[PDB]
Amino acid sequence: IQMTQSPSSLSASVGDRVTITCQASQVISNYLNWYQQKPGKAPKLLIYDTSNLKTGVPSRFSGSGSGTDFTFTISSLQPEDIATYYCQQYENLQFTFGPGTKVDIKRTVAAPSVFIFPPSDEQLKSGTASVVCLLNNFYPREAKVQWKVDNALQSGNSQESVTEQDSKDSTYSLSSTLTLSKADYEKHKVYACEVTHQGLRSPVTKSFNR
Amino acid sequence: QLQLQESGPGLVKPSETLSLTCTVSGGSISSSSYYWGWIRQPPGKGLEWIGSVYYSGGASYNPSLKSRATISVDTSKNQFSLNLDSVSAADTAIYYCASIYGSGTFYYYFYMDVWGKGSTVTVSSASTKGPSVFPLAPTAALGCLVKDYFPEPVTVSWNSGALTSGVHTFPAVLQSSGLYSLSSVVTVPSSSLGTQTYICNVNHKPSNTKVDKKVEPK
Repeated sequence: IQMTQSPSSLSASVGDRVTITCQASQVISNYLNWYQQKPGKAPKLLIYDTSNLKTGVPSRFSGSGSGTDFTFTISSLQPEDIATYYCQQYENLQFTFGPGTKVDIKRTVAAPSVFIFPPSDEQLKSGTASVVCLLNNFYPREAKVQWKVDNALQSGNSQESVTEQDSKDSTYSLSSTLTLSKADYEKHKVYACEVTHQGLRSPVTKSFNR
Repeated sequence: QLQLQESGPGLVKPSETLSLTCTVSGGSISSSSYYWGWIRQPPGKGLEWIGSVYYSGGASYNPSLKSRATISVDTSKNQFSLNLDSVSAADTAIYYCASIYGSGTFYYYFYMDVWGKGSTVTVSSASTKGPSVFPLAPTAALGCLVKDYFPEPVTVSWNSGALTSGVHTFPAVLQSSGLYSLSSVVTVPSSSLGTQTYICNVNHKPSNTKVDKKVEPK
């Protein structure tokens, strides 16, 4: 009928007790389980039969509920508990998973470490050139990067990618790659990427020549 | 300890058929207390249970996929396989095979004990293309550029798995050419630049390509 999981997203600092709710489609008739899926990896169940927890799961994880309403609670949040949590239900010969609850960690505003990499000689020999601008460990996720070739803005020829929040220092990392042909790369000399971040008092820009 | 491992094609053309095989290790598939199932996860979506089978052959499927999916078990080879007919673009997902434990006096109570690694299946008519690795020469940062590969995914290691701290493998991005581009960097102290050597172990299973690029300064 309808299986819901609230909230959809979440953001709480390290050490906070956060509880999540799950609503089954029907009244519970088989074991209700809870799974933890870190970004990239496969799901791993922590709690089975609403309350019981698997051997090896930390004591900070707990769960309770009855009927059609259930809860998932962690006593003290730690940096490697960042994952999308799902609740499982087996009714009418069907395994149905909940929408999931994405939990994030609130961290102190950190400044990014900016690095600019020139294109390798191997790539230039092939006939293309890609210059990368790296933003290491910055919070929050919101950051703006602008490419300036010979002090002139560039648009369209660059695409960026951000990592998922870290499991140790709880920080994101960005990487924007500007791609141009070898002929267009020889036409200019100075290449820079401007980094505009809320934890950065001055827009830091890093450049190189040739 | 139970350990499941998927083995699929990675890329299947549209209107064709998808076939994955999950091999159980550290325990027999012919156990009374276990069901063996398949769950897929589309990009940026939740988990969808495809089906599940018992070691005798008792099949069970999701109503939406029951018209296409057929899961069979092989006791002599200790594995179970999924066959999803008439695959479409909407079936591009990460297919996980899981071990469903069941115990019960009246009826079995289920929870998915062990899970597999996952197979990134891409439904596309485009052909396979292996990657090209370029060094990102340089606390100083260095990395590798894995440009122009299809399809996903690519796994990049560093120093044959020894280097792990401070390594950031960025998610792939699809270029205008229809090919993916990946970047993996690592932050190491500037003093170790001359002494210690650094290599990235790029591996692209869909094309069977393994490249060990040496990253050097200047």
